[PDB]
Amino acid sequence: NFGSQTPTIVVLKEGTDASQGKGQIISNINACVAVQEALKPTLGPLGSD
Amino acid sequence: ISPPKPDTENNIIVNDYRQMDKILKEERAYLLNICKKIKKAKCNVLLI
Amino acid sequence: ELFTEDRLGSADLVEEIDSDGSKIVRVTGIRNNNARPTVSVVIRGANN
Amino acid sequence: SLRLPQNPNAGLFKQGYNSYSNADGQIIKSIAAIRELHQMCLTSMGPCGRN
Amino acid sequence: EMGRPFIIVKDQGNKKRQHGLEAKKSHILAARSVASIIKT
Amino acid sequence: QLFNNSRSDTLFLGGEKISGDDIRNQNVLATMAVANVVKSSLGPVGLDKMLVDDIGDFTVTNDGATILSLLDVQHPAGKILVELAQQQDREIGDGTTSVVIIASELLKRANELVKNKIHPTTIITGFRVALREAIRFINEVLSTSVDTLGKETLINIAKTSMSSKIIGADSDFFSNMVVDALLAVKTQNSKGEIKYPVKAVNVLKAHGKSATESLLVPGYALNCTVASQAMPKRIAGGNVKIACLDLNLQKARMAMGVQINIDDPEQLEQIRKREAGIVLERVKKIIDAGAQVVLTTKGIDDLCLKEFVEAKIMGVRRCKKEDLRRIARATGATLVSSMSNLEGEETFESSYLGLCDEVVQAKFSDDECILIKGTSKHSSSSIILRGANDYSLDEMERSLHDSLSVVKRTLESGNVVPGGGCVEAALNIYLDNFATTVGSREQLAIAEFAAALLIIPKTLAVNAAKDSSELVAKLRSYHAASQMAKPEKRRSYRNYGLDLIRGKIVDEIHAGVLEPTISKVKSLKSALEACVAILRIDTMITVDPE
Amino acid sequence: RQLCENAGFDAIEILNKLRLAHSKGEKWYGVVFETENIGDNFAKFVWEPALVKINALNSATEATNLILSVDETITNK
Ligand SMILES: Nc1ncnc2c1ncn2[C@@H]1O[C@H](COP(=O)(O)OP(=O)(O)O)[C@@H](O)[C@H]1O
Ligand SMILES: [Mg+2]
Repeated sequence: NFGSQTPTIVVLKEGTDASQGKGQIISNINACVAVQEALKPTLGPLGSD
Repeated sequence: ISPPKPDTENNIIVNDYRQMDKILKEERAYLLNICKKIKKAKCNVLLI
Repeated sequence: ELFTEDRLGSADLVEEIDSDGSKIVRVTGIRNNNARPTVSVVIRGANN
Repeated sequence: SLRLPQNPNAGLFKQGYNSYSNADGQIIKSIAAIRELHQMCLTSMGPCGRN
Repeated sequence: EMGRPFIIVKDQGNKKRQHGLEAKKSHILAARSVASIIKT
Repeated sequence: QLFNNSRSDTLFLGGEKISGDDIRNQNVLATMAVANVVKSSLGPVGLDKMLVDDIGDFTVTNDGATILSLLDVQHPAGKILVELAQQQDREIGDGTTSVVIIASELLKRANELVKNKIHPTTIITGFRVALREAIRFINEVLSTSVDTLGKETLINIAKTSMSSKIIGADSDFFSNMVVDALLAVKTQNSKGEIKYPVKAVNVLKAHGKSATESLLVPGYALNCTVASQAMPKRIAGGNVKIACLDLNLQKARMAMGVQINIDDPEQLEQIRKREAGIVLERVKKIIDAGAQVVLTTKGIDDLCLKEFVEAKIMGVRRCKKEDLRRIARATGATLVSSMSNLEGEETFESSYLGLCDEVVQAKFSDDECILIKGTSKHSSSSIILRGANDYSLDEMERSLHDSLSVVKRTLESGNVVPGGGCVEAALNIYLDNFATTVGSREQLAIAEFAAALLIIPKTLAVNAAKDSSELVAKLRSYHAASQMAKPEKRRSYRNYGLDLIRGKIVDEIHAGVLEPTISKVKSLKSALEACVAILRIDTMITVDPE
Repeated sequence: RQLCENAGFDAIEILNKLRLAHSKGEKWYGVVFETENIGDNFAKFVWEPALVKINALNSATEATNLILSVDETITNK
């Protein structure tokens, strides 16, 4: 009423990441599999550094 | 296969209304007698 | 004027099939039996 | 016609201040604003709740 | 990626990696670049 | 995945260089990234989607044929699945959503075989021996479609193609519509081979009552407006003659590069008259023939409209080329590109005209359509779809267009098989016993090939928001006993699948869902040929544009 | 699995030999890198304590179960 715009009230702050859907927990698993790939060939005596 | 003309550009004039009847008939006649020779030679498939 | 029957070939079947969208013209057999024949093979595939 | 008068007597308050009355379905929006984070609480109540 | 910013380590775009055979050729040729300085 | 690799270390390429298992992982995520939008659209429990063009325009689509074509992907490994969706729409016309999911999972499940130091040449060989063993098993388990005395081998076929659409609930009404449409537009070719031209029926974008009250036209419906408003709209009486012309009927100039030149100004008006008269001499002989309805591809000038209004002839301009061939084919006329004969004279014969019983122009929500019904020589058909708006009818247009292709194949090939993931679950039990026989490294390739085929019945339960393992375990139990059936019918525990609306395993023959076997054949080969194309790539070389 | 892949040996021939040979290889059955074969580890005098194994499974089971009970991700700013 005090303004012609009447902005819609967002729940969270601007810039907050996305939310529920399909692939949220899968991204966390793929993030762990990504870090797990770096430590993968370092296993055993015949590994690498 | 086209109406009669050389490869270069030409000019056709019409001095009388009766000339158009001969032009429209003779243009298809040049296509007609080609089809007659194709029918005389019994050529069933053409590649252009 | 030089169009005649001696210069034409022959074939048993000339058709154009539509095999699931792919349109192709095919000729079957040549009765001329020249000295050196030719080879033609179509290549089909799922992807280009 | 090209532009509205853009809410006259709006200089009573600052430009940043905004009013939100019960009309225009805004109380429904406040219920919908609760519904955003309330559904986050659905997955988090009980022994099978998710952190 | 799935549209979201897939970042793991801080300063993701700055640092690089190298593996396989190309990582070895960078090592041996780097030694040959220093060996040519010392060989003469 | 982790970080970007070194850019041309002692290689001197203008573009990017990458190698190893990183790009092989990127191809898996690339095929999975484009397959996630296709996951939720599979099966009757799947939901539709909408694609916005950033101009306000949007279109609702369920099938992945045109969705992936609209989604402009820049990664070339994903383009093969984009073209695979377009390829499957051309030949089969159904199952575009399934080949993308099957091809993606075959690459995803084979990704574990890559890091086992199994070569891709050995993996595809194990997949190919599983393929030809699966095709023979499909050729053993299928069935011909004369099948039974009642039809309903065509009423049930439409339900499978009509499922997972907005009008899937109205499939009981539209099932009789599609079977009555394609049986009317049959033809004869190759000395006894019957063909069914898809898209020959006219799908009109009408608005009005509902999809349930869509009236099936017993004949072809032309979608075009009348030239003049003072013409007669309705033409009754039997034996209505149809004239199909294509020559240029409006007043046109002389030959393409000639110049009219005359010295005597007396004949300047006469040459103007005969140019206006020579076009009316063609209209004069059509009136002598007595053609009530005339259709023209090109325009119609006002000099010709006065003769049709006077003689009560229905002249319609702005027809298209592909339509008039079906009008002449249905009404019995022949396509006339020009009026001439082997002789030098110019005339028009009555044999060129068609025949139909009734022609009526109808208007419904700003859509004028000429309803031509009662073709004597050969029957025709058209479907007037009715819905909310044009963008909702585009889904119905694709729903009907896919239904014609499925009903086309079950008549061309009577062999069919049940839906609900029956054959996808049956091949797993057949290939597990075959995987142990071959012995060496191809056991894992044949085994993981079978595990990838189970994704079709699993996705039906995941999208249903129900417990999936119980349905898969029960479907696994019945199919497990099918191989050990112990023949002596009492060969039960076969031809069963999932029932999602109730959540039980029942007989698909009684439920009334079937699919032709040829769709399963071409989908498996095209899915595996796409899998062969992605697995064999080792290193990418992306050259930037100059 | 990965212990033999780094050695350059094929994993299928190894993993098929481990499963079908546990009857006579009751407990001390494992991989041997020297002879390029599989045999008893008690004769090779390779030993390792058990505390690495218990804390590995407990930490790994606690790690996977931590985020498996998570279906959200909130990142302010
Ligand atoms: N009523 C139904 N009950 C069980 N399964 C069904 C039913 N309708 C369709 N399906 C399954 O859905 C799969 C694909 O359906 P399809 O009609 O191709 O979907 P779309 O039209 O989106 O391509 C088929 O393999 C079939 O087994
Ligand atoms: Mg379908």
